[PDB]
Amino acid sequence: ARIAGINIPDHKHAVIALTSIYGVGKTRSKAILAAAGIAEDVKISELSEGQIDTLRDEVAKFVVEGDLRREISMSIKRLMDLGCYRGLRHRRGLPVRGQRTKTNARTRKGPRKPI
Amino acid sequence: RIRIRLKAFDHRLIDQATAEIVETAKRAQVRGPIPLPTRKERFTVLISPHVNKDARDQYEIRTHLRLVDIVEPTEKTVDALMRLDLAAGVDVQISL
Amino acid sequence: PRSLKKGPFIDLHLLKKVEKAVESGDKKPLRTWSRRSTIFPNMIGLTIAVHNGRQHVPVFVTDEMVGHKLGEFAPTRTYRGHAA
Amino acid sequence: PRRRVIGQRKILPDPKFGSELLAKFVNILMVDGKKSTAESIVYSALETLAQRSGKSELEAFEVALENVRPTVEVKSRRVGGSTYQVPVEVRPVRRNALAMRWIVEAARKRGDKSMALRLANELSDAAENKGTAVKKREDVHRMANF
Amino acid sequence: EKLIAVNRVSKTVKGGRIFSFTALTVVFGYGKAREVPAAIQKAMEKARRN
Amino acid sequence: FFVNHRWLGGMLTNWKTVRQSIKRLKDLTRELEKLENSLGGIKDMGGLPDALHEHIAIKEANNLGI
Amino acid sequence: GQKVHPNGIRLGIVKPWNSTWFANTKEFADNLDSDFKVRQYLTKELAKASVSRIVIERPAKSIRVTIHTARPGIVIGKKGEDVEKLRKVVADIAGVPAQINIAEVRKPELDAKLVADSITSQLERRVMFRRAMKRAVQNAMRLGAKGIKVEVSGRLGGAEIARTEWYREGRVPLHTLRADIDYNTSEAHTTYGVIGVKVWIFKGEI
Amino acid sequence: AKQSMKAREVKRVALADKYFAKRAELKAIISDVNASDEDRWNAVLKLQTLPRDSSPSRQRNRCRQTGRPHGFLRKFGLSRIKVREAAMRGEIPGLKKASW
Amino acid sequence: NQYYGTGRRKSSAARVFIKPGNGKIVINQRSLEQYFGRETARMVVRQPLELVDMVEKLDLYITVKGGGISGQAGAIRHGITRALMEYDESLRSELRKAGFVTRDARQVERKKVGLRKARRRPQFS
RNA sequence: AUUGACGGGGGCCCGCACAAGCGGUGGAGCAUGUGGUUUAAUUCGAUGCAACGCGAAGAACCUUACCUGGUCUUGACAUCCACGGAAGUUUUCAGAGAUGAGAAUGUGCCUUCGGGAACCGUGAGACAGGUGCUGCAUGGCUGUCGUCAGCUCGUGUUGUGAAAUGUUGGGUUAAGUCCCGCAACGAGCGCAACCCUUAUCCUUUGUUGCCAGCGGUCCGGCCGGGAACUCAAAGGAGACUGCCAGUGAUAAACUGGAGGAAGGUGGGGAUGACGUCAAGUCAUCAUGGCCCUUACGACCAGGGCUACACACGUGCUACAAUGGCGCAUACAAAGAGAAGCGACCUCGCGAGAGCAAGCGGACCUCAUAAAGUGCGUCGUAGUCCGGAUUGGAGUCUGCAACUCGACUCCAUGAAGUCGGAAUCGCUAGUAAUCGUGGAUCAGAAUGCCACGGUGAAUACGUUCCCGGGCCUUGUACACACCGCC
Ligand SMILES: CN(C)[C@@H]1C(O)=C(C(N)=O)C(=O)[C@@]2(O)C(O)=C3C(=O)c4c(O)cccc4[C@@](C)(O)[C@H]3C[C@@H]12
Ligand SMILES: [K+]
Ligand SMILES: [K+]
Ligand SMILES: [K+]
Ligand SMILES: [K+]
Ligand SMILES: [K+]
Ligand SMILES: [K+]
Ligand SMILES: [K+]
Ligand SMILES: [K+]
Ligand SMILES: [K+]
Ligand SMILES: [K+]
Ligand SMILES: [K+]
Ligand SMILES: [K+]
Ligand SMILES: [Mg+2]
Ligand SMILES: [Mg+2]
Ligand SMILES: [Mg+2]
Ligand SMILES: [Mg+2]
Ligand SMILES: [Mg+2]
Ligand SMILES: [Mg+2]
Ligand SMILES: [Mg+2]
Ligand SMILES: [Mg+2]
Ligand SMILES: [Mg+2]
Ligand SMILES: [Mg+2]
Ligand SMILES: [Mg+2]
Ligand SMILES: [Mg+2]
Ligand SMILES: [Mg+2]
Ligand SMILES: [Mg+2]
Ligand SMILES: [Mg+2]
Ligand SMILES: [Mg+2]
Ligand SMILES: [Mg+2]
Ligand SMILES: [Mg+2]
Ligand SMILES: [Mg+2]
Ligand SMILES: [Mg+2]
Ligand SMILES: [Mg+2]
Ligand SMILES: [Mg+2]
Ligand SMILES: [Mg+2]
Ligand SMILES: [Mg+2]
Ligand SMILES: [Mg+2]
Ligand SMILES: [Mg+2]
Ligand SMILES: [Mg+2]
Ligand SMILES: [Mg+2]
Ligand SMILES: [Mg+2]
Ligand SMILES: [Mg+2]
Ligand SMILES: [Mg+2]
Repeated sequence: ARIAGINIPDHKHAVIALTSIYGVGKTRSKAILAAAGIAEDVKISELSEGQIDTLRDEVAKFVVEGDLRREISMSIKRLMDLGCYRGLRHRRGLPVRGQRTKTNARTRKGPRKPI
Repeated sequence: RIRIRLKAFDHRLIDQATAEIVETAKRAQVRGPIPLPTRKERFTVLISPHVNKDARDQYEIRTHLRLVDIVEPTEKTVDALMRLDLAAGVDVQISL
Repeated sequence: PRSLKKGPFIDLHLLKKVEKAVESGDKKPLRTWSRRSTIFPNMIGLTIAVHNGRQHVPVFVTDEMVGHKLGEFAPTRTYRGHAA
Repeated sequence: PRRRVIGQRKILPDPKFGSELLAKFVNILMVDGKKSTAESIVYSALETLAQRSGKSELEAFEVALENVRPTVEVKSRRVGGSTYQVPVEVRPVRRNALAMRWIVEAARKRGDKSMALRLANELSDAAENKGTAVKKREDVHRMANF
Repeated sequence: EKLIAVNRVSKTVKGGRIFSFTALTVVFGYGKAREVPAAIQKAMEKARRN
Repeated sequence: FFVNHRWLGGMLTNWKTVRQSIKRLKDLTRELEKLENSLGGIKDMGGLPDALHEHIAIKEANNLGI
Repeated sequence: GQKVHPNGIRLGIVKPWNSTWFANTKEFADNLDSDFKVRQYLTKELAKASVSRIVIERPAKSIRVTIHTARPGIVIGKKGEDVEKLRKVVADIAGVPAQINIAEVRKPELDAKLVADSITSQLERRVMFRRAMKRAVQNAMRLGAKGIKVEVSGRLGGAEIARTEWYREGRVPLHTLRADIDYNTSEAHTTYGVIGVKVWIFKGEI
Repeated sequence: AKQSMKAREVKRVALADKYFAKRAELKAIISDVNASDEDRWNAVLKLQTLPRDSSPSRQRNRCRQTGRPHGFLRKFGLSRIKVREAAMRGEIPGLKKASW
Repeated sequence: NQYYGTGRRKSSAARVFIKPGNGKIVINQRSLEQYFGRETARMVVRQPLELVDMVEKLDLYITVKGGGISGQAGAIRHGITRALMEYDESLRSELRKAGFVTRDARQVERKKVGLRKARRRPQFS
C-alpha cells in the first residue's frame, strides 16, 4: 500500500502497481516481484503485510523517488555548470541529442510563440 | 562426373551452346540440359539530368542458366568437350 | 560513443603537446584543432585553446571535464536570438 | 460513371448461416481487410441477439433492419443556382445498405466495452425502435420537402 | 519564266502561327508551300497549264 | 470504258492519283468490291480517255477537253 | 513530348547489342570502361574512315573488335599495316590479346550514323543546312529506304535564336517495335556552337 | 566533376592500396581481445599517423566517364545518366528496358 | 486409381489426389480443421464435394504451397474441382455453374513509379 | 472576310472531374524538404498546376562546390623541352595537416655496350585549371498539356486572296476506331497491332527443385529409387466478336447467350504524334561567347551544409478494446551476397562478441514473415493507450561519432481522447491494413524502388466543380479574356 513513501494502487496487479514508483519501470517491477517471491498478477490489496514488507526491502535496493530526482537534477546541473554543448542546450531549452530545430522540437520548446 | 554450368544474357545463345555440348558428349550418357532459374537483375534510374523525380527508366539484365551432367565420361569426352568451341557471351564452368 | 574495448581516442599530436606542457610546467594556452580528442586527467589545470571553425577558444580544463571531447567546450555556431 | 456499365461482384454467403445479407454486413463492419475479426464480432453479436430475443439469429437481424431501412431520402439537384433537396424512393438494395451502414456507425459510437456487445445492443434497440440508427432513419424521413 | 513576288503568309493555330510562302509566276501561276522553293515550283507548274 | 456508280471528284483531273487505285485493284474481298463498284470500268483506259447529276464529270471533261 | 531511344527500345526485338560479352559484377564495370576506351580510341583514329559501328566481343581472356566501315581499304591499310597498329593499341587499352575484324558497310547512304556524320561534316564546312538534309533524304530514298527522317537542331545558319528543322520521306513508324529503325546522332561543333543531327532510317518490318 | 576532384580520388585509391596490409595489421591488434593494453594503445596511436586518405571510407564512388559523385551504380561503374546513354546504344550487354 | 487435379489461386498451388473412400481430408499431413483455422477456408475447401454430394464418398490427399490461408483454400477448391471432373466428367456443368472451374486470375498489381502503391498517388497540395 | 483563341453562347462527348462510397491531410509528437530569419559560412540549383522525402540511389572526416585560418604558383590534373636522377621501399624530427628537413636501402628492364622508356624531381613557357557568368547564344537529356485523339501533307478541286476541302456529315468506337455518304483521291505521323509480364494447357529436359506409386527407415525426400505431380524455362497451343440469337441502314457495330482458364483492348506494363510553356538543366556531360590566371586555379586542418522567435509542403507514429500486453502456434513472394552473405556452437538482459562451417548460390547465408489463430490478462482510465523528451550505462562501423551516426539496456513517460474553414487518394485483388526485400552505402531510411499476405465500400446518374475532345455561333481578342478598353 505504502512503498517508497508513495501510495501504490491496491486494485491493480502487483507488476503494474509498482510502476507507480518513480524509478521503477516494467523490467525492475518484474525483478522486484521475482526477488520478493510474489506473483505478478496478484493485486496489492490481496497481499499480506509481511509481503508488503518484502517489497519495501526489494525497492530499497534501487535509487527511486526523491533520491532519483536529486540524482537527475544534479546530473543536468553538472552539465549546465560545465558549459559543455549539452549544458548550453539545457540552458536554452532546446534539443540536447542532435535533433532538428528548424521544425519540430516542440517537446523542448513548448507551444509556438507567434512573431 | 563433369557438371557444366552455362550462363548467358541471351537464351538463344545458351540453348545453342548446350546443344553443341550434348551433341559432342552423346557421341557417355549426359543428363539435361536442366533450365535453372533465370536471374532478373533490375535497375531504376532517373532520366532527367535535373529534378523530375517521377521520370524514370527501368532496366533488366536476365542471366539465363543451364546445367548439363556428363556420366561414365571417356578420354574422348574430356577431349571432344575441350576441342569444342562455344560462342562468345556464354560463360562455361566445369566441376569434377 | 567509442567502444570501451578500443579505449578513449586522443590525437597523438595533442597527447605529445600535453605531456610536454605537463613536464615543462605551467604553460601558455595549448593551441589545437583536435576537437575530437578526449580530455584526459593529465590535462587538468592546462588551458587548451580549441578551434571552433574560426578562433581558438580558451578551455581551462577541470576534473569534471575529464572524459568529454574538447569540442564540447567550443561552440561552432553563433546565435543570439531572432528579432533582436 | 459517364459510361455506366457497372455490374456487381459475387458476394459469398456468410459461412455460419449462409446469408449474403449477413456477408454484406460483415464487410461493412470490417476494417483494414480483417474479415476474420469482423466475422467473430458479427457472430458474437448475433448469439447475444438470439439469447435476448428467443429466435433465430437472422430473424432478429431482419427485425433490426426493418426498423432502420429508409424508404425515401433527399438528393441535391442544381436547378436555378440555388440547390434543392429533392426526395426520391430508395431501391431495396440501397435500403439494406444504408440500414447496415447506420447500424454499424451507431454501434461504433456506443459506450459499451466490446464492439460485439455494442452491436448486439444496437440491434436490440433497433428491433424496438430506440437507438441512434433508427433516429437517423427518422431524421432522413423528416428531411424527405419537390 | 517570270516570278513576280514572294509573300510570306500566316495562319494562327493553338500552338502559335504557321508561316508559309506564296509565289506568283507568269511564263499565270500562284503557288503556295511551306518553303519558297516549293511555292515557286507549284506556281511555275500552274503557269504552264494556265 | 465507263464510270457507272459515283464519279470520284478528280477521276481525270487528278488521274495520276486515281491510277494508283487502278494499280491497287489490279494487284488484288471488300477492298475489291469497293473498287469494282467504282474504278472497274477505267482499269484498262491507260490515260485521259476519248469521250464520255454529273456536273462534276462534265466539269472535269471541260477542263481537259475530253 | 520526349521520345524513347529507337535503338534502345528494339534491343532483343529486332536490334542486336553492340557489346556481346558475359561478365559477373566483379568484371562488369571494368569491361564497360575498357570498351569505352576502345571505342573512344577507334572513333578518334578512324574519323576519316566512315566508321558506323564498333562491335566488341570478349571471348575468354581476349577482346574481338569488329569495325563496321564504309571505307575498309584505308582502315586495313597496306597489306594490313594500319589494322595492325590499331590491334596493338586495342590490346594495350583492353590489357588482353586483341583481334580487329573489319565488316564493310555497303550502302553508307542507308547507315544512320554515316548519314548523320556526313551532315555534321557539311555543317562544319559551312554548307547550308537545308541542302545537306535534303540530299541525305534523297540519297537514302534513291537506294531503297522505305523511309528516312533527318532532324537538325541549334543555331542554324548562325541564327541567334536556335531552332529545330526536320524532313521526312516514306514511312518512319517509331511505335512499331518490329520496324527496322536504324537511328543515330551526331554533333557539329560550329563557330556559333553545337548543332545536333538525328537520323532515322526505316528499312522494313523485321 | 572538376579535374582536381577526379585527381583526389586517384590519390585515395593509391594510398588505400599502399597501406592496406599495414592498416589491417594495426586494426587487428586494436580488435584483438587478448592483446596488451600497451599494444592496443600503441596501435591506436599508430593508425592515426598514417595518411587519412589511406582509409577506404574516404573514397567516393564516381562515374568513370564524368566523375559525377551522385547517382552511381556499382554494377556499371557509371552514373545514372551515362548508364542510360550506354544502355540505349546497346553498349551494356544484356541490359534492356524492363516491364512486368 | 487416384484422380488428380492442380489448383491455383494468387501465389498458391495445390496438388489434389482423390480416391473412393469416406470423407478423409489430409492437407500437408494435417487434417482440414488443423490446417485451416477459419470457417471460410474450411467452407471453401468443402464447397465442391458439398455441391456434387460426395463429402463422405471420397478421400482427399492434398498438398499446397505458396500464398496465404485464403490463397491456399482457393487453390485447393480449384484442385478438388478438377480432380472431380477427372473422376466424373458429367459434374463439369454443375461445377462450372457454381463458378469453381474458373481459375481466379486476380493477382497483386505491381507497384509503379511515382505512386505509393499500384494506384495510390501521393497527396497533391 | 480568313485562321485561331476566348464567351457568365448553343449542341454533343470524355476522365476518380463530380456524384455514390471507403480511407486520409488540415489539429498532436516526431521524420523530412522548402521559405524565412540567423550565421564566419549556413554551398549551388528546383518555384502555380508541372518547385518543396525535388537534382541528393543515402553531408561525421571524405563527399564539398561554402566559411575561417594555414599554404602553392607551368601548378592537384596533360602534352612538348632541357638537365640531373632507376623506380620504389624502410624510417626519424618539426608541423593541425598541407609540407619542410634528414637518415637508410634499391639501381633494374629494353640494350646495333649508340642506347632509349617504365618512373621521379627541378628550371622554363607555350599552356594547364575554373561546380566562374549567360538554360534568353546552344547540343543532349527531361517535365508538361496527355496516352489526350489528335496533327498534317501530296495531287485534285473551290476562293481575287488570307484560306478551304480532304479531317465535315449519318451511324459507331477506348480511339481521325470502323462503316456509309461525300469534290475529293490517296498518304504520313499518331490510335491499334507487333514487345514484356500475368491467367489455362501441351511437348521437351529433370538437379541443387519434385515425392504420386513402390522398397526401406534413424520417420527427416532421410535413403534406394521414381519422372507422375508442384516447380524450373525453352518451344508450342489458346480469344478472333470466331460460334449462336436479337438489334441495326442487306453496314459498321451493339445487347445477350454458348463453349472456354480466360470474352469483347481478359488484367498490368513498356510505348508519349505535330506542337505548347524563351518550362527545367552551362553544377552530369558537351558547347558559342564572356570572365579569372602568384587566382574565380590548387593543397590542407578545423567549422558549415544538421543553425531556430517562426510559416508552408510531403510523410511516420498515435490518440486505443475491430485494441495493448504475455504465452503458444499457422500460411508468402520477391530479392541480395566475396575488402561479401555469414550458419552452428559458446559468451552477453541486449545491441553485440568470440570461434568458425557453407556459399559466386533452385544447394549455403541474409531469413523471425507480419497481420492471423488459440489461450490468458487489462476493463475504458490520459489507462497495462501513446512513446515524444531527458538522465545514466553500453554496442558497432569508422583514422575519428563534441558540433553531427545507428542501435541496445535501465530509468523517464510529453503532446495526443479522432482534428475548424478547407483539402487529397482510390472503381478491385483496387482502397485500407500487414509484414518482406533492394539500390545508394564503411556506417547512416519514417524516403525511394520493388515483393507478397489479408482484403472492402460504392457508382442513381452527368445538373454542378476541374481538365480535355468534336461541331457550330458572336467577337472591337491575336502579348490571343491573366485579352481589349
Ligand atoms: C519566375 N517564373 C518561374 C517565371 C515564369 O513564370 C515563366 C513562365 N513561362 O511561366 C517563365 O518563363 C520563367 O520561368 C522563365 O523561364 C524566365 C526566363 O527564361 C527569362 C530569361 O531567361 C531572361 C529574362 C527574363 C525571363 C523571364 C521573365 O521570362 C523568366 C520568368 C520565369
Ligand atoms: K515508474
Ligand atoms: K541540429
Ligand atoms: K535545352
Ligand atoms: K490541298
Ligand atoms: K558555357
Ligand atoms: K517521414
Ligand atoms: K503532415
Ligand atoms: K502508458
Ligand atoms: K556524429
Ligand atoms: K489529421
Ligand atoms: K550503409
Ligand atoms: K466556341
Ligand atoms: Mg539527425
Ligand atoms: Mg550516450
Ligand atoms: Mg571538366
Ligand atoms: Mg562514402
Ligand atoms: Mg500490397
Ligand atoms: Mg515523391
Ligand atoms: Mg466526392
Ligand atoms: Mg499535422
Ligand atoms: Mg548556376
Ligand atoms: Mg537551398
Ligand atoms: Mg533557373
Ligand atoms: Mg509561370
Ligand atoms: Mg565536410
Ligand atoms: Mg608531428
Ligand atoms: Mg529553356
Ligand atoms: Mg482536326
Ligand atoms: Mg487512323
Ligand atoms: Mg470523309
Ligand atoms: Mg459470354
Ligand atoms: Mg500503341
Ligand atoms: Mg527560362
Ligand atoms: Mg575539409
Ligand atoms: Mg540540406
Ligand atoms: Mg505501451
Ligand atoms: Mg543490400
Ligand atoms: Mg540469386
Ligand atoms: Mg524502457
Ligand atoms: Mg493533455
Ligand atoms: Mg479509372
Ligand atoms: Mg509498408
Ligand atoms: Mg473525337
